Amino acid sequence: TTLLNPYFGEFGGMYVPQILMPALNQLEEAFVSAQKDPEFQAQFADLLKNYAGRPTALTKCQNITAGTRTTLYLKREDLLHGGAHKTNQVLGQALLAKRMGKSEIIAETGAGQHGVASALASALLGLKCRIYMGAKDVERQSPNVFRMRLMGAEVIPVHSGSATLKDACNEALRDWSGSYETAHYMLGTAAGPHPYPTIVREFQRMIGEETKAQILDKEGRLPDAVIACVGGGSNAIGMFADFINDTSVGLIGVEPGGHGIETGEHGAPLKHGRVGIYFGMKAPMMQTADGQIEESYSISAGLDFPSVGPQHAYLNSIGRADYVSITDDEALEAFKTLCRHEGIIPALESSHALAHALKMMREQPEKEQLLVVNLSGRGDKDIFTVHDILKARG
Amino acid sequence: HMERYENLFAQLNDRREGAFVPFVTLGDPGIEQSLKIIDTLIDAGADALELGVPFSDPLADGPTIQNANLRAFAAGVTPAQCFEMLALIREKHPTIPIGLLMYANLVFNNGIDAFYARCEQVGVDSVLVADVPVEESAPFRQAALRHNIAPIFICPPNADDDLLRQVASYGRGYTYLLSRSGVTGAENRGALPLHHLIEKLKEYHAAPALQGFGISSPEQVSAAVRAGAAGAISGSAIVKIIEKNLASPKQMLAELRSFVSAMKAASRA
Ligand SMILES: Cc1ncc(COP(=O)(O)O)c(CN[C@@H](CO)C(=O)O)c1O
Ligand SMILES: O=P(O)(O)OC[C@H](O)CO
Ligand SMILES: [Cl-]
Ligand SMILES: [Cl-]
Ligand SMILES: [Cs+]
Repeated sequence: TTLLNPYFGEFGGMYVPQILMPALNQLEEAFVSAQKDPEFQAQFADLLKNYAGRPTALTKCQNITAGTRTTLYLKREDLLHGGAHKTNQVLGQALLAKRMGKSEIIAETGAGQHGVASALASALLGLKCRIYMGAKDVERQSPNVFRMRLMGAEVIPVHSGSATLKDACNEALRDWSGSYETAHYMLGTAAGPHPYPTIVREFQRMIGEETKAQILDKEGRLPDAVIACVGGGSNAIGMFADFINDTSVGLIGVEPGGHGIETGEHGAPLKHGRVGIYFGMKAPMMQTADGQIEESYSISAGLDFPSVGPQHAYLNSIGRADYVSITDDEALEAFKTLCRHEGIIPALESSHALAHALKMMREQPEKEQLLVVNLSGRGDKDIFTVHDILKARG
Repeated sequence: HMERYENLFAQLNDRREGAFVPFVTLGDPGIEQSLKIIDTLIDAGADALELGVPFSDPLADGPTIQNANLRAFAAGVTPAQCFEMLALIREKHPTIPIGLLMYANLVFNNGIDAFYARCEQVGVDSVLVADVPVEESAPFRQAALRHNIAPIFICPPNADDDLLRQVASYGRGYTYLLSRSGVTGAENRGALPLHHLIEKLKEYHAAPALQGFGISSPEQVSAAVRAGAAGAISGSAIVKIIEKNLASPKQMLAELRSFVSAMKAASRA
């Protein structure tokens, strides 16, 4: 038994080996306790403001919407220390580790963004951090690996399986099963086994809370829709959370379309996958007809999770939130468009959310609509990838 | 409902024997070579079998079994082919208990209830789902009981009382007693006086306890029986012999025979 419901409808659960259940039940009690602790909240709030840079800006985009009736605001999580929203929840998770007496930190990473945030959080709070990463990702994210190593972290390449993110996720839980008495597994998205989807949501929910306050201030009304890209669901549920009971506000999550849903080479399990059991949860998954878990594809290395957070799958099923996809070419174009017209270089991840907002604007240019896009990260890490693409053409 | 576990333990009791149960991955390093590896194991003295179905993300297995899945995956092995193998094995050995080591998604993939019906159709005796804890087991054990399959539950070394009474009441066939923490591997051995766990398992009328993980020496099979367990499971040790003798099929079976002969001999009165 748990203190909190591990399920969002039919989705979620705690599908881990029996040996890891005490580790999970310990993590849940620490969370419920820390959530009632004002001195935990004070410490959390202080690291967010004075170390991470919160509150982040809410930038209006007059240029990009000119000639239409759309008003577009960007939630500037790209200005957060570390360059992405990942920093928010690692600071809370690392405080949770110390509250439990834990000394070490386990982390998985694909794009390297979660690994960098885990490293910086560990350096700040005096925790020994080891990071697992697929060997194919390590070779492709040598900048982020070097940053992680610069910040004192051990980067362990995983050659198991397909040597990508799902295999690093496996190696972290393997590590955790024997080391949980001293180490804390700092899961990097709003997925995995309970209590992680609840914990990661509550540690990212300041994104939406600030957006609500900042939009009531600037516009005097709630947005018509908030739009966020969805890898595992961390940044999207962080934005959605404070709006779920404002039923007039649309919740739009964007999954990577890859080369196209028709081509099979995408990463949109919520809408174009099949429910399975993996990574300790019941959730939609990219899987073979046999039940083997395959890889996502996206131009965006951060949207490479083969599944999705269970609360998103739940919110989809009750019709509260909507989920679309955006192809690689659509994201690259939105990337280009924000660079030339607002002087902001977005992450290829967040470029998917922006690309759908541009589509809502362009397909119906006379529609009066107040849109907010969650800019989950800055795109300085992607200029090399964008360069090689348009060098291969024009 | 056959009672292949219930009977094996009664017979072993009357011979005051212990059970030795080897584990292998199905189709490692190939269907035909795997079929005659299992035949060598049963012939060398194995009392029961636990067989793994290759899965892409074996989050409970250490490197040795991880390699076994990839060797199997390089051979074209599928869950469908594995069930044709299980049917052949049962057609050759009617009395030996056959248990499956499953990961949840392979069971849930096209209906939990249909997976357990297939096991009964092929003669499988028990199923342990590695990533389904007792707290999430209800649809699995209910489907298993409806098809005369015994649901196997891991009793970890850190177990408290509520778990042990759950494992005792929900499980059938045998109880998987974990030797240590962590994942699979002959490398790490190191029991944790399971003596008391085995007693309250017996006090709670649980199914006979087999100790597994890290069992790689005959002295461990002897020690386990003396502690109160009904026998020992050894997986990576078997898998390591296969992995070492890949280019020597006839010597692979030869050492496989000599290992099982040793562990089984450590188990008798
Ligand atoms: C900038 C940015 N925006 C969005 C995402 C997607 O994560 P989310 O969908 O859980 O919010 C990521 C993922 N980055 C993860 C997944 O690989 C990592 O381990 O690095 C990201 O780096
Ligand atoms: O490899 P072992 O001996 O540590 O035990 C794990 C088995 O392969 C599965 O029960
Ligand atoms: Cl600020
Ligand atoms: Cl406008
Ligand atoms: Cs995804």
